Amino acid sequence: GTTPGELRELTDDELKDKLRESKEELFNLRFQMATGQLSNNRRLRTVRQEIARVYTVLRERELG
RNA sequence: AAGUGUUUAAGGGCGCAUGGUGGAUGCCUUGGCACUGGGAGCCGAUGAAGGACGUAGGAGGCUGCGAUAAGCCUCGGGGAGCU
Ligand SMILES: [Mg+2]
Ligand SMILES: [Mg+2]
Repeated sequence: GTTPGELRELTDDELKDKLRESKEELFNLRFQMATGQLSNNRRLRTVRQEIARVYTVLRERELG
């Protein structure tokens, strides 16, 4: 999705906004998929990327 | 008139040529056995060994993986092929 350095240089408020929005997008796209009106898959994996990145960066900033 | 006599195979046996079933024989090795020289001699409450269940675009199974589910990041090695 974005560069890990992109959201490293991006702020905590923007990153929480992004985590909100991207959880929403995971939700929405994953279950449009589950509705089975689609053809591809990698969207779930990309949102996996973004969730893991946000979670890791939040731990990092919260720990030090 | 007389006495003399092969002349057939329902089947069978023997050989010969053909085949049929059964898979030994010969040839092969990703498999095993036994060693040598090295490495490592533990794994676990930061939740182990081993399992249930799930995980794919596709129904099951094996392999990996774990609702973040044939996987995710960051760093380094390779490439025009991969899912
Ligand atoms: Mg399995
Ligand atoms: Mg490298």
